[PDB]
Amino acid sequence: FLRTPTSFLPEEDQGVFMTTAQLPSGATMVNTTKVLQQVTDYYLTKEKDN
Amino acid sequence: ANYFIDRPVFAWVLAIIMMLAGGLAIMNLPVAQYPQIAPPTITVSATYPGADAQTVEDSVTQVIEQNMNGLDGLMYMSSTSDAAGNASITLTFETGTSPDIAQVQVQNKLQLAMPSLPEAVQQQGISVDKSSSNILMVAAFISDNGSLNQYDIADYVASNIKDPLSRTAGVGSVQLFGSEYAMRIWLDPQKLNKYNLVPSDVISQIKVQNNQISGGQLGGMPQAADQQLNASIIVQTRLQTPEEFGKILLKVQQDGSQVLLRDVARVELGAEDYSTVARYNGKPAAGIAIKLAAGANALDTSRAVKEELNRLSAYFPASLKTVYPYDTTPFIEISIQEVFKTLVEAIILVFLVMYLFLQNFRATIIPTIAVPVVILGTFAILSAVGFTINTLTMFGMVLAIGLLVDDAIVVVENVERVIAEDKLPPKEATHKSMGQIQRALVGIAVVLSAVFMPMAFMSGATGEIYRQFSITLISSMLLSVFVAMSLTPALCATILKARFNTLFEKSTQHYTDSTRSLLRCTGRYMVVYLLICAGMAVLFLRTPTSFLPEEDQGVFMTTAQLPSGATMVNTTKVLQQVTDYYLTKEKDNVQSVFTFGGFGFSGQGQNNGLAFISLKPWSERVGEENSVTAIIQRAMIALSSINKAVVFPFNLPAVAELGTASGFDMELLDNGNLGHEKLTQARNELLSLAAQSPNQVTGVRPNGLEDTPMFKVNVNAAKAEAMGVALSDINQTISTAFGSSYVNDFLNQGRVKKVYVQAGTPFRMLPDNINQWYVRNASGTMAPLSAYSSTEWTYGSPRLERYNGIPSMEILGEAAAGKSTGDAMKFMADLVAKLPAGVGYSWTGLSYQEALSSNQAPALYAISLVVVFLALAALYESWSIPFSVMLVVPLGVVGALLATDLRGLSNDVYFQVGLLTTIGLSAKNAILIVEFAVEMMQKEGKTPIEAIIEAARMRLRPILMTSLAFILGVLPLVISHGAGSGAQNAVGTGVMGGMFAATVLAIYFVPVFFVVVEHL
Amino acid sequence: ADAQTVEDSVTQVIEQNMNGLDGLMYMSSTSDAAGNASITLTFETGTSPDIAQVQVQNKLQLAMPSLPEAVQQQGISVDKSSSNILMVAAFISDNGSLNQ
Amino acid sequence: AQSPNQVTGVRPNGLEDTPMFKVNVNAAKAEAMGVALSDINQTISTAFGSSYVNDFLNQGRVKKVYVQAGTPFRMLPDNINQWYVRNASGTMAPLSAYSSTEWTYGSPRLERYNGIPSMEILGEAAAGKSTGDAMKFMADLVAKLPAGVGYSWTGLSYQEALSSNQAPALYAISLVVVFLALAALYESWSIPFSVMLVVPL
Ligand SMILES: CCCCCCCCCCCCCCCCCCCC(=O)O[C@H](COC(=O)CCCCCCCCCCCCCC)COP(=O)(O)OCCN
Ligand SMILES: CCNc1cc2oc3c/c(=[NH+]\CC)c(C)cc-3c(-c3ccccc3C(=O)OCC)c2cc1C
Repeated sequence: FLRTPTSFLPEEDQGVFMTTAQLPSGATMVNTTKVLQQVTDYYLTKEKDN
Repeated sequence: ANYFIDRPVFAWVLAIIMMLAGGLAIMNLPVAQYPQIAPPTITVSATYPGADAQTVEDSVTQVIEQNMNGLDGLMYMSSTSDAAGNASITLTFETGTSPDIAQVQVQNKLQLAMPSLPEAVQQQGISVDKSSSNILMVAAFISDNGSLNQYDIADYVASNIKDPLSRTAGVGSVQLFGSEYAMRIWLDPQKLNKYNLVPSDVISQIKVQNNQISGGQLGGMPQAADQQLNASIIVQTRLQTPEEFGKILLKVQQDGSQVLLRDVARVELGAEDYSTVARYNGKPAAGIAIKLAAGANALDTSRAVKEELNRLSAYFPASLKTVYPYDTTPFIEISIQEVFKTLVEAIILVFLVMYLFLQNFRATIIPTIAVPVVILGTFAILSAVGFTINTLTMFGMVLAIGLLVDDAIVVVENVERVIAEDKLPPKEATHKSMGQIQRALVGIAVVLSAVFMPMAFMSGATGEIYRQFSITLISSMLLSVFVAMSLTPALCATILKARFNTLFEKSTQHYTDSTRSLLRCTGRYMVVYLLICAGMAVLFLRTPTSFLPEEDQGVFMTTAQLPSGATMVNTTKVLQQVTDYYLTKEKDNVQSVFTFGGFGFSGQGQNNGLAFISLKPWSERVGEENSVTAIIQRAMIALSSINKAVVFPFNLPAVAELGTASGFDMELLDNGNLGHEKLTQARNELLSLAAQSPNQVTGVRPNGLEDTPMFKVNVNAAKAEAMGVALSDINQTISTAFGSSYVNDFLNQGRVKKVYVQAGTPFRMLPDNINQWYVRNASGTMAPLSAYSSTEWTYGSPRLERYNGIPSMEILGEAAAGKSTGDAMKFMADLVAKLPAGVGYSWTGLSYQEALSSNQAPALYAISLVVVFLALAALYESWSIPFSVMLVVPLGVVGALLATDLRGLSNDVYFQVGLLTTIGLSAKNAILIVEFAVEMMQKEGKTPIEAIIEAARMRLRPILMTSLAFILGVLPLVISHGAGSGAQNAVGTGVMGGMFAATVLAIYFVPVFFVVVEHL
Repeated sequence: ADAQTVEDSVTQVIEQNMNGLDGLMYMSSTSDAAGNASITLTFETGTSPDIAQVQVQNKLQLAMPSLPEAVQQQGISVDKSSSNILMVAAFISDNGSLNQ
Repeated sequence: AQSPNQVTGVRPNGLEDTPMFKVNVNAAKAEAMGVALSDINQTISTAFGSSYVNDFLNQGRVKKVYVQAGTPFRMLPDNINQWYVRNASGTMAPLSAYSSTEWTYGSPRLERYNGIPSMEILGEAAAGKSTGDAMKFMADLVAKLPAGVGYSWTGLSYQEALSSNQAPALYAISLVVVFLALAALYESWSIPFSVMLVVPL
């Protein structure tokens, strides 16, 4: 009992997850839009089966 | 029931469950000095800087009052307008109204009516607050020698202490006594005239230059393509230091020189409100009152608050010391200590009584462990029901202790007697004894529940106190009955085994032979009963009625009132005299004096002053010559040589809700359409019409201020407009010069403070100063204000009052030596009817309750008597037998009344609850005797006389044991003369004088009453 | 307004007044460079959200006068709803006639 | 970051410091030449920020009206040189005359927790380790930080800590309750003692 690890509630597969893109300070929306487009392209191309 | 005898382990498990539940409840149960007794009230406060009383009443108070409708449960509302620019509306709601709901309703109404108020009032902000006055501590902060003035300490507290507090567990609110910092700009009329300037120009330049400008963003959206830069733009920020305010540019002259604010004014970090001088033992000070939370532990909260203040004391700048006037934690500790000591003493006395009468250690063992189980279970029941721990609940527990002692004693005594005779083993003897007294126990439980019920179902402030008492008593009695039917029989079946003696035997023989051969002439004793009942009338006619005895709280209050129009110099001198007296001729008793000059109880003004005097702990002041009452009695004589003042000391009420139970409060409404002068003429007809008959009313005085001279400036609009000077400019100049002008906010060390503009002191002191101010024409030429204005002296009220939207006067007075409150109220009514037609009266504060819940206690007690008779009839299976039991209660009440009159006490809530406890216990004894007689009549075929004689002879011993234990258990309450001795004396007197007479009369009167009722 | 300007004028001013609440567990607070103040008070489990909102809006009026006139005009939203998105519904154009 | 076997993906939930543009307006020179400081501030605020003016009707709905400079005129620090302020006599003067510009630094987001400055840090536990081990490791790491900084658990971590703290008291209370129930049900103190010896099994 002393050596077993503790937790609160197990993780689940809820069918949805999130991605955060944080650009260097002072960046404009052009670069943020390009980065988010890269994220969208990766998710829709390399993971189109899921 | 009876089957718990065969299962001792079940009874032990139930007892352990009760003990665990009681411990868990004690671990987490709110504690406080008193519960919520006062009805919920909501206070609405508005500030109009520089406004008069009439101006405030016209602009703010009436507008707020006209929108205070549609509030659920509102009882009444009273409004006050001061000459300092303060409007205060207090709305008192019905008991049981949720304070948060009422506060949000009042806030919504006021906040809808907000646009109708003047912009000066709106800028300050109108504050709506819940008022409970449940102060836990009042911590004051003082400067050692001279390092910090009052405003420095007040600002440091408000900015570095109030926020660390109010987040401590248990703290619900913190209120500050003092004013924080502000940027004071003192104008100079000569310098303003030199540069052709007016206060309006200064205010406008401060608004423009002490401003926050939102620059925007370089880049920002929408943005061009290939945009790679995005930053915030900073244009201007609010000023922070007095030097920055002094460098504000007002104008640039044709020469080219710059005119700055410092060139026309003095900029200084001053105070927002200068109208209060707070001193602690002659040193500048600032205080905070912590008002606790709901469901919080007063002891733990106090410990945490002291720990946090000690931790913050390392961050104090220099010579800043914390002192703690008015700490209520010691009283709550004392109450619990007294309860625990009483329980232990009762247990020891029970042990002595049983091993003086029964002479068996195993017999004495049972109650010693039975009583604490019921005590802990009562704590658990109190927690489950949703009650807290205060003085009233603990007092109810103290009485409950004797209530449980009775049940334990009778159960063990009956088991022991059935063991002693009939040669029965303990188990079957316990079975027989429990079979003899089960129905009696149930009937006693029902009778006591019906007796204690009426106190629960009361209305007003008294209802809550009586509810605490009755709930504690009922829970304790029901749990004691359950324990006596479940755990005590099992202990008797298990633990028990198969000079004074001769004296007690002879006493029993004498008593039983007298009772048997005392039926020769009973009617004489019957008329003796009549005489006794006559006593319970005559005594009841001579009881001085009170509500709650005043206790040695260790603090009291002295009010100093200068005559009229007196500046704060005279008030400060008078309060210095008061504190010097209290610290130089009462240094052995008096520890500290906290003086507030400029603030009183009849309104804020420069001729009012208050003083809070704190006393040394009871362990250091011993004797009657060092008591609170004697101290204030000597202070009354000493603080009367102070001329040009009405210095008057008195004591804090036991509960801040109410005091002066003989006194009364009334609002003399003007009604009709008569003005203030006619109303004050009617009030002057009063205070003389009532003074003409001292035999009923004594201290009829008004709770308000009287008319004072005022300065009137009449501005000639025609001349000003013809010369080219706008009337608005003149009005703004006068208002800003003599009253303050709040401009905007600035940042002091990251905190938002106000900025004020006003004239310097030597320019706003005398009427001639009005001649020093200039106003500018449309062409730019300055001309004196004396050219268009004339000055005059008028008279006007410095404080105006309204009641339910109608002007009032608030006449408060007192009753005679003995005349009752109802007669005083019914005299003041129809004394008002002699006033000029138009006026009327209303009762507020306490009298309102006494005019709304009057014919309730007799109805409740009649219902209780009917229920008790019905329960007795159901138990005895007869309609005449219960009379012999119901005709014994007056014997219980008479002795307590006699003892209370002999000691010289009053009729307090403690006396009433002790009277009820004694009545219930005597009724229990009579019930047991009559039940035994009824059993020996139903079986064994015996006449009523012999049955009642044998029942009395059998039950003499348990009655003696219970009476001795109860009388000796409350004896230390009589002899206690230290801290908190008022309630202790009341309960000791009532119980000791009631129980002895009750048992003495009952043991002899039950047989004759039974025989007489059976005959008829 | 900038982040510091908001944090001083609005955020701290509002935050000083949220003390006397019944079952408060903890309070977070945020000031943004877009001109946003986002005070967030988490109360104990079992507390009535209606009573908590009533108390919060009661104590917000004690700091409302100290707020600027550009923040008092926009209004102060006191929401008792959850802080986590339950469902997101998006709307698009089939051929592309409508812009964003 | 140098302990990937215990915590992975530790990141701050905030924004880093950014450069800021500061415009210093010469009130003395502005008043000497005639223009008002209030007009200068209003012009800058409207041009580079915005100015909500009024409400209007669009397709039967009330919407807002905004006034702002065009996109080309609020992009670069040099754009301030293109704006003019009217003198009290009607003559327009450039805004760059009575003004200077500089670059400073500032935080774009300020966070406070329980009334004091704070920074929110999110993280995850490494493979094999659980959330409790990650929380313990992060507490140990915070214990090695410069004096004056502390840490708190909020959100899911608060509930996790509360549960892990309060479990054993619940175990003991349940054991006592079941012992007492057995003793009451079977009138003997030997059956509960013989039965409670099997709980460890
Ligand atoms: C076998 C053993 C028994 C012997 C035989 C049976 C004899 C039983 C006789 C019946 C006695 C019943 C007495 C309890 C109910 C009446 C007392 C409270 C009534 C009352 O005034 O109502 C409210 C107060 O009650 C409250 O504050 C709510 C709770 C108060 C209930 C009193 C506590 C009972 C404790 C007994 C349980 C344990 C006994 C068995 C183990 C007031 O109205 P409000 O609430 O609006 O006032 C405003 C505050 N909110
Ligand atoms: C150190 C002595 N102990 C006390 C000192 C006090 O000083 C006070 C000074 C004040 N002005 C300073 C600018 C104001 C406005 C209220 C004060 C109260 C007070 C607060 C709430 C409700 C009623 C009162 C109250 O005055 O009644 C007396 C119990 C007060 C109360 C106590 C116990």
